[PDB]
Amino acid sequence: VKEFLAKAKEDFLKKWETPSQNTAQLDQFDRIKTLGTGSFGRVMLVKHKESGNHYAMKILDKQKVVKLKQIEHTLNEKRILQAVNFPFLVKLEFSFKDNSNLYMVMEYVAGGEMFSHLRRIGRFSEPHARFYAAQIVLTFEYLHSLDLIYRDLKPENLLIDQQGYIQVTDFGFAKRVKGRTWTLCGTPEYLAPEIILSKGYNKAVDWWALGVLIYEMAAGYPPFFADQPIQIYEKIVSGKVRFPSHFSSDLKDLLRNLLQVDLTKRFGNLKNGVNDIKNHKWFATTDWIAIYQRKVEAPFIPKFKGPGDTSNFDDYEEEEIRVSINEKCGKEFTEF
Amino acid sequence: TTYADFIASGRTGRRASIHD
Ligand SMILES: Nc1ncnc2c1ncn2[C@@H]1O[C@H](COP(=O)(O)OP(=O)(O)O)[C@@H](O)[C@H]1O
Ligand SMILES: [Sr+2]
Ligand SMILES: [Sr+2]
Repeated sequence: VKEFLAKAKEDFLKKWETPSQNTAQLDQFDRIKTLGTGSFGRVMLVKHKESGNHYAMKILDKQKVVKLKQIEHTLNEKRILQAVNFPFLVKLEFSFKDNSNLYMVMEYVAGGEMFSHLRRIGRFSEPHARFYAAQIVLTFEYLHSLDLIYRDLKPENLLIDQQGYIQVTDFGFAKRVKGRTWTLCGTPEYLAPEIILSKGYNKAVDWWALGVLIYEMAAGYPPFFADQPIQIYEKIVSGKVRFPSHFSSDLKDLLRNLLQVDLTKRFGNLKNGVNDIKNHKWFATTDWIAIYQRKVEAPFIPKFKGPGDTSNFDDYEEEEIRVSINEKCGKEFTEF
Repeated sequence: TTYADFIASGRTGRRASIHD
């Protein structure tokens, strides 16, 4: 446990120091459909010819990454994702690049985004939200022990697997840092106030992000919302939050301790660290070892109609991968 | 209700990250 992370941090350090490269090639896979589109690329369901396995391929257009000045962030994403190993973190299977793009082939989580189920059902009950929250708690403890800050927690980045457990995806803003960083990045509704105020920040922002997640899951809507981000920012730094009348007092107390503007008082960032969170009353019935071992029975199991089934993902406009005859930005992505 | 106001807002769909 306190020594489980010992071994863990050892495997990470080797892969962090000397990262894997070019472990596959584009012609080994048959592209099937888009699962999710994004800023500089997309994610498609692909099928590995030699094994018959399905995977999720993230495709990043090098030229676009450079234009939006996300070179460092992108290298971070791959370097970290290939080195981490946790039951609730998506597994990176292969990575490679070509003249035009960067590719990351991960395990395929068929259950879809937590976001989709959350918006469809409306909100989750407390024990259901607790189930998911417990998983993030252990993942952040794992990640922070390796000096990594996540910075992008949100239902859109959480996928439900065949067992009903969650897999954290998208390490676009993940970063290994000892001390504090200054990048304004993340998603508006989940940004901690110290990010907005440009004060320089640390791992505490992730615990803030957790308070927002738990709030959204249970309420069905985020604590701070409005039509325009700037309006959202204004709300966050005020810290003034109201709770649905159906929230248990135990939940309200945990959220007041996570959604605390004063880092000096924010749970997770205190002398007891994560334990202030793990020992909270709302988590009294939660058996952490059973969660980690994934033996607890998930409260929600997505419908699965065989592998390669994308029923749990909305549809998107298909595009054809374009590969130039000329190498683009080769020197910038040398380490990828 | 708060829910009513949220559902009427323009940020009910998938939320994109910011880079700044
Ligand atoms: N391993 C995966 N399995 C299934 N779907 C995935 C996987 N990874 C990503 N996706 C889908 O693609 C979407 C975008 O992936 P993401 O990494 O967040 O891309 P981006 O950096 O462009 O936002 C996700 O929200 C999810 O719907
Ligand atoms: Sr994303
Ligand atoms: Sr991203």
